[PDB]
Amino acid sequence: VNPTVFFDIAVDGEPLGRVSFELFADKVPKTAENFRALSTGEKGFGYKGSCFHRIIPGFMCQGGDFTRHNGTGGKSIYGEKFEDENFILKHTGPGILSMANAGPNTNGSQFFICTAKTEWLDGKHVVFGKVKEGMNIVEAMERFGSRNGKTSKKITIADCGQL
Amino acid sequence: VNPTVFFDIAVDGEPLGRVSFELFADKVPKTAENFRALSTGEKGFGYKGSCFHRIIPGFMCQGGDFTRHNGTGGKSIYGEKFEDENFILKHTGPGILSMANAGPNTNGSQFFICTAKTEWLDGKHVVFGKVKEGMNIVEAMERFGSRNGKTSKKITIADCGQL
Amino acid sequence: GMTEYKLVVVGACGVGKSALTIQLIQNHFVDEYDPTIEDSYRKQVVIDGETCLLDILDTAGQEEYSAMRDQYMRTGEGFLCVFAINNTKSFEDIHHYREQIKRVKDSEDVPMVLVGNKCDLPSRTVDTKQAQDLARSYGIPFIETSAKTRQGVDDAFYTLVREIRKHK
Amino acid sequence: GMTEYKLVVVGACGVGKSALTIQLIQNHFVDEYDPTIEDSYRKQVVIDGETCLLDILDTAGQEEYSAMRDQYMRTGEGFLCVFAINNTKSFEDIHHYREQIKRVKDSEDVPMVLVGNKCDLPSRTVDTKQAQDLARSYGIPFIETSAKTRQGVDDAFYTLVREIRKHKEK
Ligand SMILES: CCn1c(-c2cc(N3CCN(C4CC4)CC3)cnc2[C@H](C)OC)c2c3cc(ccc31)-c1csc(n1)C[C@H](NC(=O)[C@H]1[C@@H]3COC[C@@H]31)C(=O)N1CCC[C@H](N1)C(=O)OCC(C)(C)C2
Ligand SMILES: CCn1c(-c2cc(N3CCN(C4CC4)CC3)cnc2[C@H](C)OC)c2c3cc(ccc31)-c1csc(n1)C[C@H](NC(=O)[C@H]1[C@@H]3COC[C@@H]31)C(=O)N1CCC[C@H](N1)C(=O)OCC(C)(C)C2
Ligand SMILES: Nc1nc2c(ncn2[C@@H]2O[C@H](COP(=O)(O)OP(=O)(O)NP(=O)(O)O)[C@@H](O)[C@H]2O)c(=O)[nH]1
Ligand SMILES: Nc1nc2c(ncn2[C@@H]2O[C@H](COP(=O)(O)OP(=O)(O)NP(=O)(O)O)[C@@H](O)[C@H]2O)c(=O)[nH]1
Ligand SMILES: [Mg+2]
Ligand SMILES: [Mg+2]
Repeated sequence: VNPTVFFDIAVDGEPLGRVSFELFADKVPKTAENFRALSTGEKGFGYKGSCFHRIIPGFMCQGGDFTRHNGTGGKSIYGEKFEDENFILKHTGPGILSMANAGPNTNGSQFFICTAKTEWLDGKHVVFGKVKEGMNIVEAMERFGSRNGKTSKKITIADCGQL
Repeated sequence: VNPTVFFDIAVDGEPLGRVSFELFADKVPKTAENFRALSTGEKGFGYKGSCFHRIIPGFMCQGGDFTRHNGTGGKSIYGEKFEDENFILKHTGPGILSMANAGPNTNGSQFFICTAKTEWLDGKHVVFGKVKEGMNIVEAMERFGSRNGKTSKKITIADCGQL
Repeated sequence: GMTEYKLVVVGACGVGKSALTIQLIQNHFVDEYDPTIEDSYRKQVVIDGETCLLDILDTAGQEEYSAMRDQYMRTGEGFLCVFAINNTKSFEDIHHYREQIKRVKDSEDVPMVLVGNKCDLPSRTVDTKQAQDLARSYGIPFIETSAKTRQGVDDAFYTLVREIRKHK
Repeated sequence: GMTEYKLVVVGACGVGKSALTIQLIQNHFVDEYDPTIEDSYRKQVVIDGETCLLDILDTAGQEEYSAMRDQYMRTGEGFLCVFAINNTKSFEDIHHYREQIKRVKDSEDVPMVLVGNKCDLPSRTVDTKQAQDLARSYGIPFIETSAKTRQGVDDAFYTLVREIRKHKEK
């Protein structure tokens, strides 16, 4: 059975709500395991306390940089970066969970959640999950984004783990 | 005699340097006294710890909101607001120190420092001082401003008083 | 990809331009007065079946900066003209904003919506009737709003999107 | 008031567009990679005894979005065309940026400066004379820069301003 993880989101320290993700371990086991482990913190580091540094209404909410907290960092449980596992799944609509990268085979910990279909990212970013509950939480997060992604409020993963 | 005051300016908590001002008590005694007292804190409240919330390169640096720390607040030693003392002095060039306001006779604690001639403000904002030492610190603060004034790092008055 | 609309909120200082915009974007009400330098907002919405992307410019109504407003008016497709129903002066300024828009755009036919804001306040100096008669003269919708209570906010912006759609 | 100059920094990914802009604005060197969406900056400078306001647009070089450079190219007054002297492809990409600028502005006469960045690096694949010859053929200046050492940073942006002043006949 595919694992499920959760983020508890906070805006400037104030609870917003819980969003849960199904991670498609059946098609991308390596990429899903990295996200799962970073969500539990079991390797001694992970998403807890990190912020969503880039939110662009109409497209996606991007986060996952827990090493530098400025959108340049992050690391995987396999090392700083690891290879593109596969591109079987597509960015078909809101709720899709997919890996940020800086080109081929540069997956770290940064991820983005689609608020719309983003088909031109197919074959360039590894899709590995989907919002299970709390899409409206993600939509509420759009209220604090901007055209170039800078957020007007601090959007944090106040707690996270596996369900 | 015209008193002199100083701000010790910090950037994200890191000390930047000292700016001192001559206050034109010989032309606007009521306005100069207010700024002087808020710089020493002798009335129990003032600029110490407040931030420069609006920096627009090529125009001015604005601060002084110590009651709300969001650009809408501040108060004078005479109450919430006091009248426009006069408009004898003008915004002739860099270094001018003048009062922020929200319409006639709404001076509180908010102030701004010109980094260039802003003659379209003459007759509307009460000029009451000028930078004596540390204009280079004011120029440096422009490094962290933007077109609409939002700052990219937290510029604070770490210390202040009278010389 | 979703269609993009460029809205511009105009009116005198303090009428509630930003409070209306913030209420539409963030479902939040600003009870303090933070006068606007200039702010741009992005929001995705579904209007009359069409998903679209709203680009909203929140402007400053200061008279000294009229020449700068011209650039706002060149790029913008539609204009929310806001006055406050307890502020007769802001109601009289509406004529001037409309004139300026008409001039810069070289056109009598520019998507526009008159907004009487702060309709929650018990004091009132601009009657609904006066603003109706003015809007009717101009040939544009008129909506009374309260950013404090959220009344009419969505109607004002979506009505403007519809006026642009009809215009385009 | 002071004259405002609208400068746009363009070039392939990773050449140092943002590093150069941040050195100009904040006088320090971003050693980490923060790939740009879009960023605008303001700085007042003195150039040839005159104070002027620089408006700098830092752009994304991603090939996926080349068909959307139209907007910022139309409003920019002058363009810093940046390549990295250790990346031949970035040098070859210059041709495409210049042509696209000329097309959008529908002009063969657009203020531009050719910038060869990363000149602190020992692994140069594009020769100075190579780039000089190209700029000569374009009729534009060429400046070698290092965002790491700050070499040529001021010179590149100021030379662009001077180019814009010329094209305006002012
Ligand atoms: C041209 C403007 N412009 C747009 C864009 C585009 C459009 N459409 C394009 C599609 N058309 C459809 C077919 C019709 C219509 C017009 C409209 N309006 C815009 C914006 C708002 O105009 C300002 C974008 C965009 C993106 C970039 C640069 C410029 C961009 C960019 C830089 S780096 C990257 N992209 C990948 C990045 N990598 C890192 O963050 C690295 C950091 C360091 O190492 C780990 C870590 C990454 O993986 N992601 C995870 C995934 C989403 C992605 N970020 C992102 O944010 O894109 C934003 C956006 C808005 C989706 C695209
Ligand atoms: C149209 C854009 N635009 C400009 C402007 C203009 C120009 N020129 C003007 C001159 N032309 C020449 C004749 C040829 C050419 C075009 C160029 N570029 C710009 C900018 C960068 O484009 C965004 C401005 C400006 C100013 C405002 C709104 C919009 C503005 C504004 C809002 S409120 C206020 N102003 C007074 C405010 N009050 C409060 O904050 C209240 C808060 C609550 O109660 C206590 C407290 C206050 O006292 N100050 C302290 C003093 C300077 C002042 N803020 C401020 O920030 O001005 C900024 C700026 C840039 C100097 C002016
Ligand atoms: N009772 C009431 N008060 C309101 C309403 N909308 C805004 N206000 C208050 O009126 C004041 C002005 O609000 P603001 O939205 O900041 O005004 P603006 O019209 O954007 N001003 P500027 O042009 O100077 O940027 C603020 O204190 C705000 O809380 C409303 O619908 N009802
Ligand atoms: N040695 C050296 N490294 C540099 C120099 N300029 C930039 N770099 C490095 O090169 C990498 C890319 O730099 P960046 O400024 O991020 O590039 P861009 O040209 O803005 N890229 P994009 O189009 O993706 O936004 C970063 O690691 C940066 O530190 C330079 O002059 N010398
Ligand atoms: Mg406002
Ligand atoms: Mg960049």
